[PDB]
Amino acid sequence: FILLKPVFHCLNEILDLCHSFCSLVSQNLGPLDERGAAQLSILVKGFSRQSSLLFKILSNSDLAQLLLRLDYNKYYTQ
Amino acid sequence: LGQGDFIRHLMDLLKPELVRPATTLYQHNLTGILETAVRATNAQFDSPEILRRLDVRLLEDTGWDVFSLDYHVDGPIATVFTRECMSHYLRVFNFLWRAKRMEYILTDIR
Amino acid sequence: REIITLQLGQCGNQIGFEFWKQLCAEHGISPEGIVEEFTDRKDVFFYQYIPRAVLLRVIHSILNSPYAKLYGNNWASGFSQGEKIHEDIFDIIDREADGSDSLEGFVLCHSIAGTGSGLGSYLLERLNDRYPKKLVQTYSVFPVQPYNSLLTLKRLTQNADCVVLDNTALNRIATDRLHIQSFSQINQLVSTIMSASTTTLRYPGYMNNDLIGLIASLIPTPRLHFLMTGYTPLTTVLDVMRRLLQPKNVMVSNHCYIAILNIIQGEVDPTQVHKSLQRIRERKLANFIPWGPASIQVALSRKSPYLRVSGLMMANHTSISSLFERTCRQYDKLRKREDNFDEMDTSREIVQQLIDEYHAATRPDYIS
Amino acid sequence: REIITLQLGQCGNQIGFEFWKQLCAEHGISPEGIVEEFTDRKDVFFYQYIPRAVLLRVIHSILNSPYAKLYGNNWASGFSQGEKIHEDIFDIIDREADGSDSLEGFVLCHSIAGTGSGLGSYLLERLNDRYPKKLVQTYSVFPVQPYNSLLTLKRLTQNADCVVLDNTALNRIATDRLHIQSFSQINQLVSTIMSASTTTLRYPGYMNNDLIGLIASLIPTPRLHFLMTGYTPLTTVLDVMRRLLQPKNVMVSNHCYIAILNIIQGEVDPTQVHKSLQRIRERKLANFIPWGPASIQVALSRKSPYLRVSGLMMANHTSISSLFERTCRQYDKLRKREDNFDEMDTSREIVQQLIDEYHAATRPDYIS
Repeated sequence: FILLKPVFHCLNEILDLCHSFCSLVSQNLGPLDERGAAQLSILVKGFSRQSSLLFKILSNSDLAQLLLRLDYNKYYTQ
Repeated sequence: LGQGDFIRHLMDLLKPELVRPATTLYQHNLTGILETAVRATNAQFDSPEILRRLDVRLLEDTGWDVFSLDYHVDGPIATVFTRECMSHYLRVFNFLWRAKRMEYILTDIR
Repeated sequence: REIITLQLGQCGNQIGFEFWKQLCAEHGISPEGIVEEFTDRKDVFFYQYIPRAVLLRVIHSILNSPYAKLYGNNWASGFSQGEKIHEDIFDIIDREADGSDSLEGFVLCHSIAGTGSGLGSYLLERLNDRYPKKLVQTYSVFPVQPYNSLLTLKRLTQNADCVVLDNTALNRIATDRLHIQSFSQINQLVSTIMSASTTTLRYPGYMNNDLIGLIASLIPTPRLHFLMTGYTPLTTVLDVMRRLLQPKNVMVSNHCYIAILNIIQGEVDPTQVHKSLQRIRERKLANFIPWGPASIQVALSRKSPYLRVSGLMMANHTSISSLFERTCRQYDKLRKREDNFDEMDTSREIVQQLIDEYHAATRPDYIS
Repeated sequence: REIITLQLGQCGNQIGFEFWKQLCAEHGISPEGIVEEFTDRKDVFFYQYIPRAVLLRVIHSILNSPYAKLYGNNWASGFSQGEKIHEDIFDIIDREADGSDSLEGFVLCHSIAGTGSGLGSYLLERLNDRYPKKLVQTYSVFPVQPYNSLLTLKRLTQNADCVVLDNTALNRIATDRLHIQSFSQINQLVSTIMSASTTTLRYPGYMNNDLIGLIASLIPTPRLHFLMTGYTPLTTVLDVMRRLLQPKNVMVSNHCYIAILNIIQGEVDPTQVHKSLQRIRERKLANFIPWGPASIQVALSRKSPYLRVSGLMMANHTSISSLFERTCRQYDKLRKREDNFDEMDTSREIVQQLIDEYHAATRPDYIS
């Protein structure tokens, strides 16, 4: 999917997304109170949006991929 | 539908899916079901080449109105079918699909 | 879909063993359950190859035969002993049903004449209670004998979802055109019918690819579930279709048909089939029910290359009620000649309902 | 990133010695701890060769083996002695830590039955105290006996960040497929189980290059940190995955899986692997949680050329809660059959919590 622009420009957003989240958990050792929770709910509104956004994209080669993510039909409930 | 043994199992597996409306239907899910049928029935003992072309297509309601097989063919053999036999087989496949679910309904009632 | 076969009593095991011997040869499967080198659907009956069989003294004759690599006389005693081993024999079936991909039915091969009569009636009640969505087709065989004959008839009229083969018509055909005068010689004739009865479930055909397809076509009402067989060659399709309607071939010792199924296992011409049915309608060789629209069905098939024109007829004839009166009448003669003995008259009561059900089926107002 | 092993008690020291036997023979390392002439990255389990083992009567048997160059019964009796020699053994761990480049985890091999039960309980607490940054995986073994087992659970439920091996189920595999009626024989399967459990760590691959790379997929929440194992070879990928999920092969004595891992040590063609999952998912042969999105993990490897396709499966099944009940059920019988006796009572509470967490996990609304 390196040449397929739409998927490569959507998963890319998922890539740097985890950098922010993983840093958020590592940049402290206490509960998410000092505007961390305020920053936490920011990404889920975009991530889960980016999550189901990808879901419509796959609905030739994606059959081998979407099968693994959909083994428990969880995205079917999304 | 000249096989009969394979279409029997294929109508038992698509039952839980096609009852839902077409909006929640996505092609990438049904292929795993079709591949399961070709493995269970007697159609497994078959030439691997012709099995490479047999797939699904989604006509564009309910799941029993947009499902149909395609069997695309390209290359030299495509000069015998010429995009019109494939526009006629699908015109036939609907009448053989309806007259096949109208029977498995009537053997379920019985 | 799959089908697990059950064999009960001495009659079941033999005609079952001859059934598997005929089928293992039809396919390219050597007696030691190994495929020989030398397109036919063999997953319904064989498990990847091993037959899906559940056998129930005669067993030793099977274990000593070259096919070893392939696996009282009172009805009350037969019913009692099944109650004691209920969990034992139901443990080999459960795994046989579960281990199966998607179970479809339970073919039963038994004779109503001693333990297979009782133990057969017992499993028939437990099967329906355990699974209500599983078809139970029984290849019963007709022969204190009058008692046990009708007792199972009580169970076969409410439990079994669907083929009679009476030894009297087997003896007559044996002496007529086979010159036997022997159990091992009549079994060659019944197994030829069984392997031909399911000739539309071993080969991928246009229609009748499921066991519920053969059943729901003939049986119009769940009470009228007794069928008879016809098998001529012991040439055009008109010759076969005419010879099957001769009562000299029907294996049964006003009256009319309800639905007929013809099985042609040859290489016959596929366009002349409609021509034969047309001449059948003109000469009027068969009469049907007056109430509901009934037709005759004919299906072609392909013989195995490893293993000529044949033909089989499956029909639901109202004349089958005559056989029941013979069993019914003999009982009353024994009831005047000798804990509560109330199970018999209940069976006697329910079988009389079927007989009246048949005689009312041949009237122009069978409905209600 | 190196991982050191710890062996306690009779069972632990016996299987670990054999665990190395299978491991050193898997590589070209002669019993005298030197490479034989005769690719395989050996940094995780060997130092330059010497294994990173820490062992604690039986040592005489090991020192008398050709491998001389390769280096109470109550829970209270075990825990008491461990505190006394605390600083003695922790010298060994410390000197082995800094001698390692980057220590990652602490494999522990012991039986919960007697000195290993208490000493392991003492270790896990102290190990978490000094080292809070180290994973702790344990190869615990299941069988006054019940009291020792329940006390270990209280420690294993909160300390060990990550397998179960029950002898009763293992012994049943012996009489069926090995016909032993012996510890030295049932242990052989453990070595095959243990060695295959960590195959992807020693052979260089794309992923699964660390213990964290394996377990992190299975355990979703720090409360559900228990696994069970499966091993088929006792030949396509579909042949393997089918034979794994059969209940006759797993090493255990509604309910559904949480995550599944598959270890393939053969040379199978990797183009069909995604096909087997398709057919397997369609067969819907195994059930899963409805709350959390997860899948089935499959990973390839290569068999040791110095030694045909094998396969092992790692499972986190909620049915393991049943085993705990038996221990708790027995203990409650003991509490009514006979310095404060409150530590056992607190553990009794905390083990009951885990049973609820599994039971609650099979619900559509386990979360919150």
